[PDB]
Amino acid sequence: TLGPVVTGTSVIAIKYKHGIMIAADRKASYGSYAKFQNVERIFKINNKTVMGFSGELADAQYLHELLTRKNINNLSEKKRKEDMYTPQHYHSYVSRVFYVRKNRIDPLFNNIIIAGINSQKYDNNDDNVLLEEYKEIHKDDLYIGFVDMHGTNFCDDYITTGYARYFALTLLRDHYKDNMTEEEARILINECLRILYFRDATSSNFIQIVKVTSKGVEYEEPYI
Amino acid sequence: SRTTTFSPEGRLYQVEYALEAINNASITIGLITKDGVILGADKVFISKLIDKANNYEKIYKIDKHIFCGVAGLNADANILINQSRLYAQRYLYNYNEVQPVSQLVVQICDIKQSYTQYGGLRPYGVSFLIGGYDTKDGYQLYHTDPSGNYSGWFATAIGTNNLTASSVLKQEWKNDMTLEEGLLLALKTLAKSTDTEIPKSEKIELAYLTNKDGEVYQKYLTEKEIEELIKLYTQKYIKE
Amino acid sequence: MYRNLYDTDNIIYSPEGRLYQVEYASEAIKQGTCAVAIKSKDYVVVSGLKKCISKLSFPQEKIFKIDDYIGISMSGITSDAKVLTKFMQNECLSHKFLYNENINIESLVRSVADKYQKNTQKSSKRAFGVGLMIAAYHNEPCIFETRPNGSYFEYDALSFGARSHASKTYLEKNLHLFEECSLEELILHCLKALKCSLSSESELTISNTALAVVGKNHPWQEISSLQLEEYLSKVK
Amino acid sequence: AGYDLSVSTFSPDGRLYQVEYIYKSINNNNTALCLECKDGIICCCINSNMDKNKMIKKNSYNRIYHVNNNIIITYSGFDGDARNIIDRARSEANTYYYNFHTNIPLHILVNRISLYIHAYTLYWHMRPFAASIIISSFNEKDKGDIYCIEPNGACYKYSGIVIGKNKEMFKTEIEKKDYKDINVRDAIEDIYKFILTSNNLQNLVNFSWICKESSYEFQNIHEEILTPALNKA
Amino acid sequence: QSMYDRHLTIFSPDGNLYQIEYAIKAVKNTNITSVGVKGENCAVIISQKKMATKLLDYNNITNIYNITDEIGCSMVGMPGDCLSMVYKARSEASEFLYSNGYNVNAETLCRNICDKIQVYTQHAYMRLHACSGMIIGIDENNKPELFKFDPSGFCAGYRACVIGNKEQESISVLERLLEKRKKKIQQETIDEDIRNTTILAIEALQTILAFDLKASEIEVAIVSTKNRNFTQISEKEIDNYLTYIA
Amino acid sequence: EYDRGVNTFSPEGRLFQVEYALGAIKLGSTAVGICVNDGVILASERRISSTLIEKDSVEKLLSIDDHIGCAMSGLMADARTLIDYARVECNHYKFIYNENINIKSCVELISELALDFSRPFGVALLIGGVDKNGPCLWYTEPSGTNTRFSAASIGSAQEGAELLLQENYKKDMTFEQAEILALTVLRQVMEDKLSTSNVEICAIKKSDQTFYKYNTDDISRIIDVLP
Amino acid sequence: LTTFSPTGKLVQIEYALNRVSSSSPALGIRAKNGVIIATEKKSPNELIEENSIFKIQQISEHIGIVYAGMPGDFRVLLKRARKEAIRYSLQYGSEILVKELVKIIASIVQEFTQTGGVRPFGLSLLICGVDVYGYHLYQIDPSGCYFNWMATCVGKDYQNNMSFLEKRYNKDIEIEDAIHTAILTLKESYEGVLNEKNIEIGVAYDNKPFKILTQNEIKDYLIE
Amino acid sequence: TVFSPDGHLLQVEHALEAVKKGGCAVAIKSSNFAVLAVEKKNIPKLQNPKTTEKLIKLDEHNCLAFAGLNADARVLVNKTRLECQRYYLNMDEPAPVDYIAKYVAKVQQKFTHRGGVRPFGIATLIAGFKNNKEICIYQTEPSGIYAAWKAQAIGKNAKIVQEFLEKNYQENMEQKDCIFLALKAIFEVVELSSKNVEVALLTEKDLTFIEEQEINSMVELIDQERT
Repeated sequence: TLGPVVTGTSVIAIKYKHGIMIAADRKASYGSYAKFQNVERIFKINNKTVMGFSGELADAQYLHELLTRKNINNLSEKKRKEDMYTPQHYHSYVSRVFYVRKNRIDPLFNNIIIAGINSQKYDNNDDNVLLEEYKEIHKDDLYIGFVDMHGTNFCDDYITTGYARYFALTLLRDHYKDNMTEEEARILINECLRILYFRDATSSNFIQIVKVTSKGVEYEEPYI
Repeated sequence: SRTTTFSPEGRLYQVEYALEAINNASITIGLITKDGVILGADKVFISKLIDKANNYEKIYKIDKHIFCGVAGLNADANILINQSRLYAQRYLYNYNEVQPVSQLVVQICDIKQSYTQYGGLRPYGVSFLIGGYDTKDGYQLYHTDPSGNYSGWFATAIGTNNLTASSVLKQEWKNDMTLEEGLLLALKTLAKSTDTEIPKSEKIELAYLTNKDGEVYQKYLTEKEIEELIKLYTQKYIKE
Repeated sequence: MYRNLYDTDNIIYSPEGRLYQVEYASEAIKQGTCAVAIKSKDYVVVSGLKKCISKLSFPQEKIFKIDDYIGISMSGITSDAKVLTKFMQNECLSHKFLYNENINIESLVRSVADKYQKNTQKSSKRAFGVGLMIAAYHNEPCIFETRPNGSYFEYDALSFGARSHASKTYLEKNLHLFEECSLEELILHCLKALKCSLSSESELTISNTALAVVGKNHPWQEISSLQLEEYLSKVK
Repeated sequence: AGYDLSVSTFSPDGRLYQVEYIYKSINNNNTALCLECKDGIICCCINSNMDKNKMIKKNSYNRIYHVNNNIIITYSGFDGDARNIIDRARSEANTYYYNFHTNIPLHILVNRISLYIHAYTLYWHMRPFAASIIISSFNEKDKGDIYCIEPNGACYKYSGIVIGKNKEMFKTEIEKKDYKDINVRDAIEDIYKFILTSNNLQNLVNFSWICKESSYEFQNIHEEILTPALNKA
Repeated sequence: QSMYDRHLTIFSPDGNLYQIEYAIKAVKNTNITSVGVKGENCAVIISQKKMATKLLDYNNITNIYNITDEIGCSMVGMPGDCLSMVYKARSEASEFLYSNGYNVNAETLCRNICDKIQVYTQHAYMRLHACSGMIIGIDENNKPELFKFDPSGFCAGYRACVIGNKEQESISVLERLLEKRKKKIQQETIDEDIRNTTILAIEALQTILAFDLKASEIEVAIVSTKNRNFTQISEKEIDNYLTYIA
Repeated sequence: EYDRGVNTFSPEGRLFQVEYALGAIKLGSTAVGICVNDGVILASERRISSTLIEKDSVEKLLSIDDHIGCAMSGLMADARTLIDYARVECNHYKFIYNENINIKSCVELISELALDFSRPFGVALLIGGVDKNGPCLWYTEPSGTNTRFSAASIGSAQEGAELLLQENYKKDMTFEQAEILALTVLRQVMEDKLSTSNVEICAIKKSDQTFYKYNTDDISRIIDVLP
Repeated sequence: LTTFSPTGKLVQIEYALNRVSSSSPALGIRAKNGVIIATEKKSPNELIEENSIFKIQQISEHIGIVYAGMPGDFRVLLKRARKEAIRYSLQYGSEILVKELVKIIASIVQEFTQTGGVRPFGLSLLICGVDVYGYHLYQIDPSGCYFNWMATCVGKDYQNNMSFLEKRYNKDIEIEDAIHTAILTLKESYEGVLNEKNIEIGVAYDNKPFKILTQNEIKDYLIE
Repeated sequence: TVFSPDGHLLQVEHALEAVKKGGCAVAIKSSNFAVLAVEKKNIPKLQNPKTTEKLIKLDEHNCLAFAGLNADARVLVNKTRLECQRYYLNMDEPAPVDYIAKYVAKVQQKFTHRGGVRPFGIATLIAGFKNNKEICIYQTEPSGIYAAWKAQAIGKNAKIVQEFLEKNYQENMEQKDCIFLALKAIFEVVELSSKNVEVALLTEKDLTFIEEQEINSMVELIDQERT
């Protein structure tokens, strides 16, 4: 492709004790205006890992389909619960897809964030592809990776892509604590995306919050 | 077996049968004169319903100064003529001059040699008397075989009854031969090879080059050879 | 019309229903030397017997290495076994380069068994007559093996063609290896299989029986040329 | 006069030999079974190869494969050649998922798998496949359907079918009870009774059922439901 | 003895391709027949619904395959070869649209199929496709067209033809059945060809197969004008036409 | 009798086209190589029966590189093709990695070229060198079996030289110790006299790590010790 | 792979010539104002419509062809014949000459003899048509050679069928007079005495475009 | 091309025997020149130059007189003359005789190892110059083997002519003396016809033929030497 014709906003991934918190709005701007305001960006890729976008939304299907396909292929060879593709594998594979595109000139403008649980100590050896209490993780079994369009890849404790890198990350680099509660994490993002409502020209409401816990991949939809 | 395999005697099989396959084909006569090379032919008559006046399939044209008299499989002959016409024209396109026949038979025997060496295909059951005129060494007359071992000559009689017709040219041929005397010389060997005394004239065809600084290369009509046939009656250059 | 028509081609089938060309390859692995592996609860030991062709010669290697936690032991012809080793080495090393996790064992043998399959339907290429023996440990130590036709069997003990019947019978009545967590009793139990299944009146283990272990905190450590003859090649 | 050598040679009688021998090849291998139920499609696979190894793991030699969460596939014959068809089956689903963003339906997958098996029969150099494939599924609205793919195409819809070394034996046992409207939880106990008729008390029969209103997706054998086997009645 | 019928591209001393000749016997050995007949502004194909020689769902087994929504066809012979021939026809008829805009003609479809069939004959690439079929369909000229193709190259086309194992015991019957409508009454065309041709078509199948011809073991299709869809006639209409023999 | 195909097996589990070449290597000139603790010494005959030959154009001990020398047997026209291939990959290895190739890594690639599935190469070699880890001597076959030998022999008379080395090889033998030993086995199986022209020994010392062909002058001082 | 023989003759070609020696008789006769062709259409029944199965096809507006062998091969050689009548018509704006056309089809038939693993064509052609150099009637042999005939037959039993033409043919015959000498060479030659619109006849029709004579048109000549 | 059950090659030994039914050709080395010799036959009063059937050039300093299949030399020479000129284009030096012979031998070897290709039924001999001012006459067989010589002969009954050359071969000869030795090799064609033997004197890096005039002055002396 050439030129970010249908861009996207920025997502925020923060980890805590019960799981991974992610958030994204539903605005898909056509450059200078809000063409689509009800699109999804937080994509479910497994029963334990998800991935978000930024950048051109059109160059995400060439990455979403090339990723959800690998999940079904891995699910068809699930001879043990430990054979599930860990988030370390998906993040390293996505970086390889961007690196082979970087060798050419077309880079497929995106700044994919991959988050998930990098462990197998919580029984989920049964997959429900087509649709009680939480647990406490040791902060090392929670993988959150970032991938730039240039192929830059790493992993940390809190990642924020796109245009919120200059806004969200600043408020979040000093306010982030270890083993935050569930109400602490959602109140941290709620006060964070508010800053991204009066400054980002391409952002909106409909914060599709998605949490990845030791029991599934939930979905919620506030409006601030 | 296939052409790729050899034989314990050292010879081959497919190229040996092709050498015999041309022995069951019509005869052709080659002859170098002091004016230009001439050729002979034998139109095999399956019936009297052929055109017999406009065409003949024993002598073809390669270029404006190179022409051959084919003898063998008439079907496989058309491929090499369609292959030699390209080499006679690709040389002009690459060097802006006519191609010498010595550089043409080498270019055409290699296409036969390439078939009796690999590919696992049958060889070319064809052999022809190809002659022409060149500025390097005058008139020439070469002769190819299905194996590719070409060789220059003065007179050759391949086809059927070669050994008998070639012996006629061992004595009756002379170093100095005019165009009219050469035609009468090649007319008798073309007739006595078929165990006859006179050609029916609804038979054999002749061609001649005789470069008059422009390489005229005229062919013969059924009426033009009548005068040649009549001259054989009076002056008989007999079997011997 | 039988006994000689349906025998030399990898395409034709017998009227009974047996691919007799591939069936010769399964028997071709029986002409090789013996090998045996023991799957404990957390360790896997592979005992391989080399073959000194001459007094001046050196015993050719039997147990190989693929990765840190993956090591195979061929039993058959050295021509095709070396080709499968390079295919298994370039495959597992590519997995540690394209991604960062180690390669799954069953997902590796599925690629190796597929290599046998690709060399079974084509008329030109023949079948690899070699009995592979993949021993590895990722999360639970598993032992896989192949045949000329594509197969996998999560075995617990095996044997390979020399005196396999005398060795299979020893392992059939020795199923306490799962609780023999002590590595010392495991390697003595594995070496006892060869000692009770060697040829008649031959040298027991005169430093010519390759041994390799792999486990939890153990990579594919080849048993050194000194740790086996001190007490392991001296108990019997 | 020996006309059954290659696959491209037609017999003078009119039959196609060298492909009929494959039926005699799958008749000596282990069997597989499946049947329609009013709650799902229970499958079955007996591995009658106990008298020679006795060292393999209990639940290792599995012959139940699925292209995705709602279509199961089993083998009957050469286990090595069937791996190549599953690779062509999963790739067919993934190619259909890229171009159409949906799960591949059953009546379009079976017609594409049968073409793949039949395509190797036509060649003069590639040997034909030696594995009969059972493809089944169970829709939520519509009931299930089992497609049987044998060598040399011939995709046929069934309602219960057995292929292996006792296809002329178990076929008479299925027509007795109308399995079209019973259950899955009772048929599993009836299936284990059939195997005892035709050869020991061993757990070498691994099998799963696609639907028990368990999200209508392919489950596992669920050992706890398999252990109370009625070993006497 | 070891005669000259081993390969497919090798002629016999008398000059007969025996690999093709044996392939036609494969269709005659499947004991599955089918009748096709074209009348005025219509044409029909009558199947037989039989397994190519318990619990088999009989609605699935058939011998009728629509290539397009306008051109339908039948298939006989080996079940493996007939299925691949439809795919080598559906991918060809649809290719005509992408390469020429218009819908493919019924006569052009059969000649394009025979072109690919003839290629496999002169070359020893693959085995012959032991199948046959009756390509049906109307054209732009508002005329019905029927075409039959053997395992070798053939674009014969018939106003009424039988394909299957009984082609040597049906020409004497189809000629009389066609004569029972051509040189007979022939009053008009009230667009009731179904009651005129299909009734004089199912009657032809009953004269070939000595059974009672159960309605749940036969399915027909019409491509007549005003319909143009190669619609498989429902079961209730099939059983209704079977009682018209009285 | 199964001999049509090249890749056909046997009911006894054996190859056929490879086994035909197993007897073809027993017709070339004899050779013998000894791997001692200080280096590797090779030896061969020189069938130059016709005196019209140049005597230098025909050689039995070519060089894979400056650190690896080898022998030849069987089809001399096919032996040069494998040596030319070994001279490429060993030199190609020096261009990639700055160190010299290991014989264990070189003999494994000289054997994979004898796995063309053309026809198998009917040639057996005696590749030796002092690459690393001291000196090593390997002996390959057309079947692909690469067995490291301490002292072996290939040729038409390789049977007699086999038992001779078993009764003469000692681990503590130096260069001059084995140099006489590399000729006493040649003195036994020889239809001529061990002159200064029929023998073409060469050795690779561990010090300089390079091979040096023993010329006509140097071999005269070794063939006259009378073992 | 149709190799040679010790006698010096192709055996597969000789076998191919037997196939054209046992098919329907094709017959072409040239005249001084056009060329005519004829073929005994063996009607097996009344089911085969005559307008579908034919033995006289066209190559251009002035070239007519006749088949004499394997009916399945009556189309593949036609497709490459019309293709050569187009490749010559694209470059050269005029019409394709018969000698230029027959030398290409003879080269196509030739390549199906020397190529390995192929089968020679089981048919004999009869190319006829108006040319700027008069009229022509060529005959292509499965071996690959071609003859410049004047009046010939290639079907079954042509050794005696040509005997009618060797004694009932003159060099100057009109096209209308040659029709009855051609029908006599079909009806009075062998069985098929019930010649009632069961013979296809094409003519050059005195330099006009190629005309396929209809059944009722031939009926005017079938009365004698 | 496959092996034999004992170890030979039925496709090579047949081809090696195919060169025995061909015109003889003898070469002889000297100090700073190398005269060649060949014996052909032609039909009288026809075939004037025999299109220079033997003594083919490859460069300004590399003659070549093959023996065997006359038609199979064109493909061998054209695949050689191209390589003789291609070497001059990549190394800027006229191709030495050591490289041409190593190329012709690799051409024939590349034809027997591959499958579905008939071997080159032609045995040759190349006489040229090395890089230094030297002359080494090579000789290649259809099997692929090659070796230098001081004199060599190939063709019909080459053993009886090579045996004679093994006895009276002096070390260094004169230009006329070296010709007389090559002209004493008419032990293949009876009556020693002057219209049958063809010799060329390759000297000072410039090939030239030998006129029939001086041939009669040397071919007649042999008849007056047997008594």
